[PDB]
Amino acid sequence: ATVVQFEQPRRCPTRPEGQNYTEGIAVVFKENIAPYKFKATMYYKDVTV
Amino acid sequence: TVSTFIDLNITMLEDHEFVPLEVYTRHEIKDSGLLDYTEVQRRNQLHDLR
Ligand SMILES: *[C@@H]1O[C@H](CO)[C@@H](O[C@@H]2O[C@H](CO)[C@@H](O)[C@H](O)[C@H]2NC(C)=O)[C@H](O)[C@H]1NC(C)=O
Ligand SMILES: *[C@@H]1O[C@H](CO)[C@@H](O[C@@H]2O[C@H](CO)[C@@H](O)[C@H](O)[C@H]2NC(C)=O)[C@H](O)[C@H]1NC(C)=O
Repeated sequence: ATVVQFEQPRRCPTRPEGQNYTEGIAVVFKENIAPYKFKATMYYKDVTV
Repeated sequence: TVSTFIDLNITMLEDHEFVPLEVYTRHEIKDSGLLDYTEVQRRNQLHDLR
């Protein structure tokens, strides 16, 4: 009357193929907060009485 | 030779060093202001001795 069976093998997950990476050289720039700086010369005369 | 074993490959996670990184240093921030009040004062208080 009562009859059972063994379970058969299963499909195991495939190992994912994986990511591909591009080799490159990179230079990262940011916002400039430094003021523009340039040298100048002042000419004036102090006066007093 | 045939094998009854099932393979498994475990490689340890390699070491990795973190170098210090700053987007802006505090000297650049102090230089961000168009006029550092202290330096202006020190320059302008030398007129008689100069
Ligand atoms: C990175 O390159 C490999 C090269 O083999 C890609 O392999 C592909 O694998 C998928 C499975 O998702 C297949 O559909 C493609 O036919 C394979 N292509 C080739 C040329 O073998 C891999 O998929 C690529 N990266 C990603 C994220 O898929
Ligand atoms: C066991 O460890 C890794 C897979 O996790 C494999 O080692 C790397 O294999 C790649 C090619 O897939 C080589 O370019 C590297 O030199 C290997 N070493 C490292 C540290 O990446 C290794 O092949 C695996 N074992 C088998 C039998 O495939």
